[PDB]
Amino acid sequence: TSVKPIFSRDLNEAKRRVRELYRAWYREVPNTVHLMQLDITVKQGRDKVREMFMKNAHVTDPRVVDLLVIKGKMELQETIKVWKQRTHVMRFFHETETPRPKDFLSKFYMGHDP
Amino acid sequence: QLITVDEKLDITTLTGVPEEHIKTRKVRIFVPARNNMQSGVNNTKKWKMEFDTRERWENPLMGWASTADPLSNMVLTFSAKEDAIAFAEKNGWSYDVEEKKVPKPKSKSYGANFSWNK
Amino acid sequence: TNMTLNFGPQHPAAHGVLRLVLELSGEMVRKCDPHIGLLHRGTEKLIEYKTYLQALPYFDRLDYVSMMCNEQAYSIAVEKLLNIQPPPRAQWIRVLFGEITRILNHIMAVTTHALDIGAMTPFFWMFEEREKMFEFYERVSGARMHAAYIRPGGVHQDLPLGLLDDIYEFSKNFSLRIDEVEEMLTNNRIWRNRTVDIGVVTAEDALNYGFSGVMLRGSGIQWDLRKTQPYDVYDQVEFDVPIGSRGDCYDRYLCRVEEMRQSLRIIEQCLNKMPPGEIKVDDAKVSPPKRAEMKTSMESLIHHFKLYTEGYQVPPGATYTAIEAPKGEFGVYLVSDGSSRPYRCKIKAPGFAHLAGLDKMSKGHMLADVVAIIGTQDIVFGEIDR
Amino acid sequence: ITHTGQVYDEKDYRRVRFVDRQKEVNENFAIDLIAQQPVNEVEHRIIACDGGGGALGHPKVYINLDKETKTGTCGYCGLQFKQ
Amino acid sequence: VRPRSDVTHKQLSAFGEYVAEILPKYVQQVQVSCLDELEICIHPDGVIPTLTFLRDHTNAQFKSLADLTAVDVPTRQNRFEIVYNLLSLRFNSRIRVKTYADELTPIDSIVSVHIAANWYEREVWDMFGVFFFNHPDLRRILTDYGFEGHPFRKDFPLTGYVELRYDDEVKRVVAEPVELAQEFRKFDLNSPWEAFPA
Amino acid sequence: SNLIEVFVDGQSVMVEPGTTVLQACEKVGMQIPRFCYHERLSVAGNCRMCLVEIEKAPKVVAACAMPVMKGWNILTNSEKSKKAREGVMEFLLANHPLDCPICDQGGECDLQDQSMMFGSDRSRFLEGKRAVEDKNIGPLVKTIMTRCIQCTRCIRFASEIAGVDDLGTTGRGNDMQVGTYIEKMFMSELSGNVIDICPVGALTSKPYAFTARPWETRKTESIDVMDAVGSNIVVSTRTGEVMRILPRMHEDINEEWISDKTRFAYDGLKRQRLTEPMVRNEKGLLTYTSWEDALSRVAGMLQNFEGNAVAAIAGGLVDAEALVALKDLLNKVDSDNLCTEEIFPTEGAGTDLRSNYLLNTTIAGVEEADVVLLVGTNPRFEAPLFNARIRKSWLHNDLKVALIGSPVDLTYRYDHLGDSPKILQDIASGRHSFCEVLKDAKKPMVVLGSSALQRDDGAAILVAVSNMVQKIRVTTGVAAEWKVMNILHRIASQVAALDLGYKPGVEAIRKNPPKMLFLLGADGGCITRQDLPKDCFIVYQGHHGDVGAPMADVILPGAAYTEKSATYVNTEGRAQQTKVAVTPPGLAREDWKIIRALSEIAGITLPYDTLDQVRNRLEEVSPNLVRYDDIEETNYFQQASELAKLVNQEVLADPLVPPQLTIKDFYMTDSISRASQTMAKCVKAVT
Ligand code: SF4
Ligand code: SF4
Ligand code: FES
Ligand SMILES: [Zn+2]
Repeated sequence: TSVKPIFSRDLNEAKRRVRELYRAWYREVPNTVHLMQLDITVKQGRDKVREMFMKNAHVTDPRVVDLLVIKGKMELQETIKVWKQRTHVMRFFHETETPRPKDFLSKFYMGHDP
Repeated sequence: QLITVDEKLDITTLTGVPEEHIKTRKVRIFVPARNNMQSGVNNTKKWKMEFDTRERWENPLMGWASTADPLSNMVLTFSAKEDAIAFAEKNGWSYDVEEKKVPKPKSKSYGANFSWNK
Repeated sequence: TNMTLNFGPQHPAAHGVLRLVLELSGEMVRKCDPHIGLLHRGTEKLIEYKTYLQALPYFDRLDYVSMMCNEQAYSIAVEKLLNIQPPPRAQWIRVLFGEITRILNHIMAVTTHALDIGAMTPFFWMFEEREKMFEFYERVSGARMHAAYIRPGGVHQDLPLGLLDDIYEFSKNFSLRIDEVEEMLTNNRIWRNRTVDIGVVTAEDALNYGFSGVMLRGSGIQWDLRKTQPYDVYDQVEFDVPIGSRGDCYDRYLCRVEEMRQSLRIIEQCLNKMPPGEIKVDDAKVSPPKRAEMKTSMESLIHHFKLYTEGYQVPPGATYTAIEAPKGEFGVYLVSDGSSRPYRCKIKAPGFAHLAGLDKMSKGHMLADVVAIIGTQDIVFGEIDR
Repeated sequence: ITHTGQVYDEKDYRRVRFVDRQKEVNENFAIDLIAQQPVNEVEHRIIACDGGGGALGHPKVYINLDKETKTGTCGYCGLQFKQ
Repeated sequence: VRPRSDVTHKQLSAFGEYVAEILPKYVQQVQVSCLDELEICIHPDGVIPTLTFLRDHTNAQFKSLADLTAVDVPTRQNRFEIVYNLLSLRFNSRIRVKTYADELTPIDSIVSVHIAANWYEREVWDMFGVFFFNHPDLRRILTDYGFEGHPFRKDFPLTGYVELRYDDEVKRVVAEPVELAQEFRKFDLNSPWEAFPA
Repeated sequence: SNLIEVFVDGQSVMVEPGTTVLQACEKVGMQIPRFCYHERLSVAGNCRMCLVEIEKAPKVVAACAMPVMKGWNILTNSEKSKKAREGVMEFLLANHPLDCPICDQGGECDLQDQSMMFGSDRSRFLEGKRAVEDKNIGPLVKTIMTRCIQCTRCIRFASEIAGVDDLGTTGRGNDMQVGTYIEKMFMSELSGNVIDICPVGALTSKPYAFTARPWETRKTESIDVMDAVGSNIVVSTRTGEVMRILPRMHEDINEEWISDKTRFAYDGLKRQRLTEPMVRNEKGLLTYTSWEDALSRVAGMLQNFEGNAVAAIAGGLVDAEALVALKDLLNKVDSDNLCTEEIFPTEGAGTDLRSNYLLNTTIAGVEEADVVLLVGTNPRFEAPLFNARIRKSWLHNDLKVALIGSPVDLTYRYDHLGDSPKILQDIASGRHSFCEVLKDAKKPMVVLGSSALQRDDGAAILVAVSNMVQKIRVTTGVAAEWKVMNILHRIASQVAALDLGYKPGVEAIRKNPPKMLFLLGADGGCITRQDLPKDCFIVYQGHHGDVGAPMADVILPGAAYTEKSATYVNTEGRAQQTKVAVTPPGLAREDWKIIRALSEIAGITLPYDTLDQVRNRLEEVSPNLVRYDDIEETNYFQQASELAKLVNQEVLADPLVPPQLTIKDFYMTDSISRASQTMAKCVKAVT
């Protein structure tokens, strides 16, 4: 315990920042899908944003959340600024890779080490 | 002023590891034993934690060994058992520590074997 | 976005790979944000997994225009950690090939600068001289560039029987070749214009942004790590640092042409005064045993086997050793556990600091000015990206 | 076929490779070349074996041709020496 | 044997005390190594203060930042060991000031003290993940635009987790989990016999 | 008291009087460079590479030898003790043949290192070298003895750890060659240890001659499954196939030594190995097919057959995790006919109290015993690293060994009470002579081998021994934590099986024949297809096709202990964990999953789906399985006897004889062993 704060003193304040970033991304998804001529649906993309913002829903510690948005914000800048060519963005969608089943029987049938 | 958190530093969310290799990878914290071949003990000093071994299929074109597991060759070295356990907890890898086993003191004396009695 | 325009990775003007996301109001540059890492390759992490002698070839690749001078920096660093120093002949060699390498870098920097400016004949004139130098490398190391000749305990093999004489014939003439370039560019009524008063850097600002190279020397700050902190036997030679005033692209250039001149003065001496002796430390502990010895003496085979298979086993410690690589201060911070393989090896690249300055140098400048300034920093993306 | 007789087989899924392109194998296989080497007769109990040429050979080893029962074979050249 | 000049070992030691007295507050350990170098170790909070004193003190002018790096000792609670190497053009010398930073306990930025650090601090964030407060623009410099994970951390696999190939179906470059055709052979090299420390 | 204070470079370590100078340096942490000194081998002083310099003393002393005295400061890194090593290493290297790129102890050399750290940069031996004549010490150890530094650790081990007393020094001068005077092979178990103990690569392993080089070998620490001592071992794997298995030290179980079987039968692990799941075709031959098809062949038969029509004969090297996955499955179709091939008498308390079937006096308790009553087993060939235990405790301590079996080569002096199970009654009556010898013993131990139990009167033999242990305990008045009765096994999956409540013996399957049998790695002949019902629908679950495969309607290949993170337990119940050294070959899969998957196809799915979960399962059925490296102290011998007293059985006059009468008996036993080309070469060498 006894840990020095990074940007917010408590999860509460931290959550404020997450809200802002969500908004940011939400407002940005449409633009990217157009400035990168990505073949995705704005709605679809916006769900992806939600996915990511929740993939890390479990974090309880304030310090970890603050870094997470710092990092998140940085990603936003890149996307918003065309620095990230489509190849970079679409990677988020994991479009080419073949999905792996998580069913035990499925894995048994395919891989030595599951 | 400092803030209070009872949450075990878990930073699994910042490390940047694919989900599969954080929830299916068991690492063992062990002090390396000594190849019986040599009698030196300088490689049995520091604790090491090693990730579980994974597939090593033969390559069809040249017959070279091929591996799909990124964390295979990685063995991190930690000076003390407590510190190594900490690394597993904050990185979220499962751990199964093995106690160091050091050679027991053995009493030796050149005179003793010269004893015809025994 | 003020017409943001990526200078683009594929551009003859951009040495190697440089995306300079630039916002230009018409033909004026408002802000330059260089992007890097188009050539990051992992050189610093890879070294941690390799032994000291098998990480020596990485240093030649860090900034390969200056192939060897880089190797000397790791050498020195590994020698310091071991508290071993190379034999006298090896030291002179390293200064001999250290300087030859400086010329090679300056011929690259001055002639490639001109090709971007638009002068193309200087490059062909001096690349022929370069070629001739490479041949020295090859006849000493075996490779035209990427030699691996300067190893952590001296050089690898004595000079071939006859090289010194040829490093003379060449040196005896190269001057005229520098003189020619001059009659073509130093006073061209046009070179001056595109170069003079472009990218002026103050003296205080140059030290502040860590420029540490000709870039500092061009602004009039007098600092040559080779005179201030002598390494090898650069102390026993006598040369004049070419300091500059009214620091600008033209002045620094003149400085690089002047060190080409001063290096010929250092090369001459090295040929005139190189000592008879051995070219590698005699400690089989650090330097590999001679092949006749390893094939007739048991202690030498054991030392050959262990050195090649396992390694030096440097004593635990950390050092930052900096030389004066042709670009500027090249330093290796080599932290080392007692193990035969290093723990960290941050390579300080004269170039990570110089690029950063592109922003503070090219302000209110035209697209052509940016091309001139990347040239006056001798940016080799290998050292910056590492 | 080759030294250790590599034989991608009639049923292997790799013999596909040589189709329209030959395989790399060796004539004058070494396995038989030293066997073709005469036994170096010697006078001394022990003999050296620089491999021939000193520095341009193998780390010198001394072989004990002490028993005619066995011709010492330097582990490096495979040269049998007949006491 | 290297040509040590004790003349130096002493003068730099004396400066090390000088600095230790001048800033009792942040200096934890000051030591002159045998190579003959000097390293003043400071509490992370002393980043701004200790540097500034060295950049702007008549008896210790350390104008240029040679390098900013972060070794990562995983065992150490504070994983990273930010090391700043500085050079005095006047008095001719070099001092290294090294601090300790954990993954989520950021260090202050010295871009103010030396603008050279603007880039190296971005380099330390990209490779090791330490964060620098008050940095003008901290963002990945060396790694790919979408890279996930900090590469030079000792806990990051060399080959990494993603590699790129061009896929026709999608006519675009596409990441896939790394599949290597000859894994890095991990030769064990440490010898079980030590060397009696001199 | 008894704590001298000696200074190692002024560190004031304190050591018991009688500790060698080398030992004093060890506790400070310094290492004296040493050759010819091994911790569990007698001090010999041959090399004198350990010369150190006690302060204020004219000459340097032999570390391994001088008992450190009061207040003598050892100076291990002095200017003298380095000239005492720079000059010895000069000599060892002078007569050495430089074929380090032949010597497969290349990176595993304690003589290049010490040269490369403590020795000299160059040589001055301009004179000629010597050569010795390579001879044959057997089919396992390649003695290129021109390498030998005459350090006499072999001659010690071959006499002190193993009782071979064959290897010896021959001659004097610089042609002292340490090889058998007449060419008699060094045939004994414990033989391969010489390789590991010779620091020079003079004699090394012949199978692992030139397949690898140590820096490359990735080393995974696992457990011996060939024998029930459960010796710790390190499996050295390169690019995914095991290259060598060498011992790793466990003070209590194998203290740096492993058997000849469990280090040269890694080759057997690589052939005749099952990989794809074949099924019986209409034609009547096993045809390779995908899991899905092979599993539902088995699942469909399982759903059709009810309890007691489905049985499992497990046995040999199967892990505890598969054993609980096979019991949980067959109970979900209500047959508890799960059984093991080795019959442990189960008419009184068997399998219920966990001391009827364990060597509860620890492997390390053989060291503190007084009289051992070996009854009906050849330890030399049933638990070689426990025979060694009684070897060391008969030499360094004073154990009085007595055998009631066949008079057999035991590597020590035993007392052959006789070859008759009824003379056990003789001692119980106090009639036989030894009866007093025990009376005189303050800490005695009986050991009943499992092979005696495997005869028909095994129930009677256990009961007869328990009676004698009872009055031995009463007459000696031995303390409770000292435990006289223990029984040693010779099958790795027997203590684990009995632990999970598997009932020993195939006697139950014999009385009622199961429609379906899922052989789980069983290569024994305990039931045969003629014996089985007409349907004879049995499915082999194992790694090597030996006896159970060709008589199998389904083949579900599994793994071996080099290829799974399973658990095993040796004879005194110390559970231990094998780690995966190499991924299992072909479509072959881990034993526990095949059975979890068959259950999913069957529909009676087992609860666990990950191995930590199966470890949690093992916890509910049994304690030892989850706590590793932890022997279970308390036992309930007194209630065991009460039930033994109720049991009445006749010990037949037939002498009790160990099946492994001589060493050819020993080399090939289990599946992996049988499949060994190295073991086969060893077998013909004996024959
Ligand atoms: S033993 Fe084998 S390896 Fe060790 S030195 Fe003699 S030859 Fe070289
Ligand atoms: S063989 Fe190995 S052990 Fe026996 S003496 Fe020669 S070296 Fe010492
Ligand atoms: S080690 Fe000192 S006597 Fe052999
Ligand atoms: Zn030869």
